[PDB]
Amino acid sequence: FEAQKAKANKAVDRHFVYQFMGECYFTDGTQRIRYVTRYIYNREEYVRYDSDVGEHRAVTELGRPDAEYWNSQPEILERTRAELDTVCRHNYEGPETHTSLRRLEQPNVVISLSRTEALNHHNTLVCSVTDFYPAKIKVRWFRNGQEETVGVSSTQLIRNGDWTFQVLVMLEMTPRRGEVYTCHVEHPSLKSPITVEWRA
Amino acid sequence: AVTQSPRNKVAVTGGKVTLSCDQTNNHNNMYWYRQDTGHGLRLIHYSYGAGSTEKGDIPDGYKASRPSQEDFSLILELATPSQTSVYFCASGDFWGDTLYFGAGTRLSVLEDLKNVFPPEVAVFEPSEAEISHTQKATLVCLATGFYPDHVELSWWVNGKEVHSGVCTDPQPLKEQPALNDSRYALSSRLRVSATFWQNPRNHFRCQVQFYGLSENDEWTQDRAKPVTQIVSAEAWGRA
Amino acid sequence: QVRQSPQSLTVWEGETAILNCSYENSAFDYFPWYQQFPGEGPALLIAIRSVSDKKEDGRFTIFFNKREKKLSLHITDSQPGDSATYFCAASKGADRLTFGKGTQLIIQPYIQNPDPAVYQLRDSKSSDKSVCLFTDFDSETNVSESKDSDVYITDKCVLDMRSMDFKSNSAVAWSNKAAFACANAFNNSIIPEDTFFPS
Amino acid sequence: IEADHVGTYGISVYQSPGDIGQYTFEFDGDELFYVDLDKKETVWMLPEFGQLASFDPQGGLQNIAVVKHNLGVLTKRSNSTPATNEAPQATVFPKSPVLLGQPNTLICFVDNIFPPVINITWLRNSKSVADGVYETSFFVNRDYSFHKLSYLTFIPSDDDIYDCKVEHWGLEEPVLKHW
Repeated sequence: FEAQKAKANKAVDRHFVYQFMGECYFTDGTQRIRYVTRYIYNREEYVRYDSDVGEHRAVTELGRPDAEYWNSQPEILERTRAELDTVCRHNYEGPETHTSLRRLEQPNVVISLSRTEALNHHNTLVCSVTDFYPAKIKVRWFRNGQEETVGVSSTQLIRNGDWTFQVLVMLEMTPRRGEVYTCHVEHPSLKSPITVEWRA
Repeated sequence: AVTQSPRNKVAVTGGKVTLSCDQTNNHNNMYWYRQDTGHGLRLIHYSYGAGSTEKGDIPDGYKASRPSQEDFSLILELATPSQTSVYFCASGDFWGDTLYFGAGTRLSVLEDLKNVFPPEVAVFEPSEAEISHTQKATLVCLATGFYPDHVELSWWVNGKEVHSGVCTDPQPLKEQPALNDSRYALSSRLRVSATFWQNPRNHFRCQVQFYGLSENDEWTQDRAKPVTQIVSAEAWGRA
Repeated sequence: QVRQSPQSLTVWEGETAILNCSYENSAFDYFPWYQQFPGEGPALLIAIRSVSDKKEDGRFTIFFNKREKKLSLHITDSQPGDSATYFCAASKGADRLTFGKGTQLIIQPYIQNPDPAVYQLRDSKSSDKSVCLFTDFDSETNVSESKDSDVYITDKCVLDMRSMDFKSNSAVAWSNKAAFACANAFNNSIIPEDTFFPS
Repeated sequence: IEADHVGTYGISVYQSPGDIGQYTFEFDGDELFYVDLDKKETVWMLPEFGQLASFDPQGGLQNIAVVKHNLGVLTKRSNSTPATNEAPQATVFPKSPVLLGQPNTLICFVDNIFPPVINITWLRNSKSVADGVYETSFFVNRDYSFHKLSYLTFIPSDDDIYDCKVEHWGLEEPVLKHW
C-alpha cells in the first residue's frame, strides 16, 4: 500500500528555518475529512491551504504574493485541492488501515512495592502499565474488591516515541493481614481485562 | 527554450563526452533521456536543482552534473558503442504536468574513426518518357557511402531552398545489411513541371549536410579527412 | 511498465487512428501523450487523469479504462500532418514520468488519379550511372524490399506539388550490377497491371 | 482543529546555513518514517509497517528541493529576518519498570527545540556513555517548535547516576537533566 504526499508549492520571486506540511484531519474514519497545508518561515505560518475555504490564503503579509499566484494557476490550485482525496483519503483507506489503524499492543502490567513491607505501616504500590498501543486505556486500583479513588495518582499518558505508551499508577496504602490489592487494566487489545494482584 | 549542445557528435570508444543542456524556462527540474528504436524514451538521470542529481531507470555508464539552475550536463567518461543514440534533454516545473524537450543530440560512438565516410552525391535528370507522358519532371538525388548516418538532405532551386514537390526517404538504408559498420545510402525526389525543367536558366541542386570528424581530429589516410561538410550535386534545365 | 501497441500503424487519410497503451502499476494517476515529429523533440499533445474516462480536444481523444489499466488515443479525421511518433507516459503522485516505447503513425494520402509508371533516369554528370523510378502508383500498392543483395529499393514516399494541387508516390531502385534493368527492379513487389514501362 | 485522527503526510524542514533538511510522515504523534536524504531511502520507524506500506523517497527529495528554494525566497522577502533561539527542556524516564540487574532503556524527551539543531548526549556518573544510542527525527509541535527523543540502553545499578546533556544555541551553558 503506497502512501502519497502533499506537494509544496513554489514561492514566487544568522539562522533561518522553513517548514511545510500537509495535515489530514479525519473524523469518523473518512466520513469527515479536512485538509490543511501550512507554509512556515522562522515559526510564522505565512500562507496556507484549507479545504474548508478551497483556496490558498495568506496568513501574514509575507504570504500575499504566493496565495494570489498559486490560486491563479489552475494546475497548481487543482493539484492542491485534489490532495484531500489523493493524499488524505487515499492514505487512510490504504496504508493507514493496514498499519497504524490496526496496531494493537497489549500492556505489560506489573505491581511494585515502594519500600520494604511492614504490616500496619504506610507504603506505596505502583502499578506500571507499559508498552501498549493505542492510547485509550483505563487503569483502576481495588482493595478487597472495592474501587479505590483516594490516595491514587496516575501519570499522564507517556509517549515512548517508538509507537508505544506507558502509564504508572500509584496507590498510597497501609498493608494489613490478608488484604489483596488488584490493579485492573482495560484496553482495546484485550478481550477481557487484565487483573494483577498483590497479596498483603 | 531548451537548447542542447552539441547537436551531432562522433566519438571514439574510451573517449570522454559531455552533453550540455540549457533552459531559459526558469524551471527547477531537468532530465536527460536517450531514444533508440525498440527502447523508446529511457530516463538516464535527472535533477531538482543545482548541486543535486537523481538516477533514472538506466544511469549506468553515465554521470550527471547540475552546476546551476539553467544548466544540466550528461557526462560519458568512458564512451562505449552502446551509448550510440539520440539524446534529449527536458526541463519542467516542480511536480510539472508538462515536460519541455530540446531538439536532440545525435551521438555516434565508434571503435574506429577509419569507418567514417562522407557521402557521395549524384543527381539524376528526369526521363523524356516521364516528361511527355505526364508533363512533369522528376529529379532524383542519391547520397551514398556515408557513415555514420548523421546527414540532412535538402533541395535548392536557383539559390533558394524548396520543399514543395520534394520528398526524402524517412531513413537511410544500409548498403550492406550484413555488417555492423555498414555505410549508408539516402535518396530524395524533387518534381517540377516539364516547362520549368526545360528552361536552361533554372538550376537544381541536391545538398547533403554531413556531420563527421572535427578539423582538429587526428587523420592519416590516403583519403581526405571525413570532416563535417556539405556535399552537393547540381543539374541544369534544358529544352 | 507502460506498453504501447502497435509499434507502427499505417492509416488512410480521413480514417480514425487508434493508438493503444496499457500499464502495470495501479497507482498511476496521470497519463500524458507526447507527439514527436522527425528530427524534433517530443511535445505534450494531450493528457488524462485517472478520475476521468474520456478526454477530448479537437480531433484527439483519450479513452481511459482504469479497471483494465488500458488506455487509448483516438485521432479523428487523420491528416498527413499527423504522421509522427506518439508516446504514452504515466505518473503517480506527480513524480517523474515513465514513457512507453512509442507508436509510429503513418497517414497515407488518397491519390486522385493513379498513373503508375517505371522510368529510368540518367546521371547528370556521368551517363554510365542510372536509377529507376517507380512513380504515380496509388497508395494501395506496397513496395517490397529487394530479395536480391546488390539491388537497393527505397520505401515509398509521397511528395506534394502544392501549387498544382497534385500529390504522387514514388520509390527508387538502383544497383551497381552489370546486369540490372528497371523492368524487373520492382518484381518482388505487387505492381499494378496497368503500369507504364517505356524504354 | 478537532479530529479522531491526524495524519501529517509530509513534513518538510529546511535550514540555512548548513543545507539541513528533514522529511518525515507522522500519524497521531508518532513517526511513520523519515526519508534519508543522503542514502535516498524511506526508513520506517517500525520495520513491520515498511513491509505493508511503502513510500517513494523521491516524493520527499522533490519536496525538499521546493522547500530549499522557498527558504531562499522567503529569506530575501523578509529582509533576512533570522530565527529567534528558544531554550529546550529535557525530561528523563525509563522505558520499563526499573529492576536492578535487568537491561532497560533510558529515554530523554527534549521539547521546545528551535531552531531544530541540537546536541543530546548521555552521562553516566558524569562520564560520556553511548550504549545502543538512538535518536528520533525532530517531531513537529503546534507552535512550530520541535521535540526529539534519545534512547540509551543501560543496566540499572545503585552505583550509577545518569544525566541527559543538552546543548543548544538558546542555552548559555549545557543543561543536564539528572536521573
